[PDB]
Amino acid sequence: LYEDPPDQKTSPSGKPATLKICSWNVDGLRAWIKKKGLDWVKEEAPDILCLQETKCSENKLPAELQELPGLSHQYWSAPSDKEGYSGVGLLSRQCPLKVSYGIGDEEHDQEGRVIVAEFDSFVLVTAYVPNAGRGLVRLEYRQRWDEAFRKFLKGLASRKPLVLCGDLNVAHEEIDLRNPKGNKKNAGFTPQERQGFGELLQAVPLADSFRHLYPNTPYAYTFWTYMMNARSKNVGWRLDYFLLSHSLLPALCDSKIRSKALGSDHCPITLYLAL
Ligand SMILES: [Mg+2]
Repeated sequence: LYEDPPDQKTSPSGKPATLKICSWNVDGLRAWIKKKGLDWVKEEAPDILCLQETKCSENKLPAELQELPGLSHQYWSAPSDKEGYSGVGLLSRQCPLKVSYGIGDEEHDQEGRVIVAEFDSFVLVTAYVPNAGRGLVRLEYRQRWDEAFRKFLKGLASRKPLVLCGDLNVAHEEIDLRNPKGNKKNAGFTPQERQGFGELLQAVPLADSFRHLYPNTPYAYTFWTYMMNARSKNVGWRLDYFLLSHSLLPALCDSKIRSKALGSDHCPITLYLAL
């Protein structure tokens, strides 16, 4: 149902891509490593790799990671005492000017969900947004997270062009999932989460890189439940995004969905910028 087109490696002005960013919700760093996740990273060779749902504390990291050639500057965030839950990682070829953790709000900074890495010409944010939960029991909290995260990113974008990547835990529009009808009362497709995502795009402001380039392309998903043969049937959701400041749109080469890369219940996404 979906074939990601070939990589467009030049900006519209003809400038070659100089920066390749890869984002991937790994569904547990060790589970991902066993399913050959690293091998794929080596073939992809990104300049920056953002990982979500590492489920790993910084003191219990797999030794195979620090070894990664060309991704030697590594930063991790996990819940302090809570093992096997949430966790994000940012691995970079080049050293960032500054790395920070969280969104500057105590209530929202306890689950190791955000890493901010400032570079010379942009700020990179990687996030694992909180799921609205089974039966939507964490939806009110999710709406408070949405508001604090929008405010935080608006503050960052005012200082430097912003690239936000990661698992944002929302399929924005009906085109973003296989079954919009059956999912309006489920986490990831509630009107509340959809509205929050629309407000993030308008308030920062940010542009959805994949949708900017491919506005009518259906069946392009980044997550399929491990249950009910969803990935073989392409019953998926586009939960993973690259969101860019409008000033970075002339640097945008391509925004890829690496549908065939195995290793997780999510597939990786890749961004090419001519910075
Ligand atoms: Mg998971």
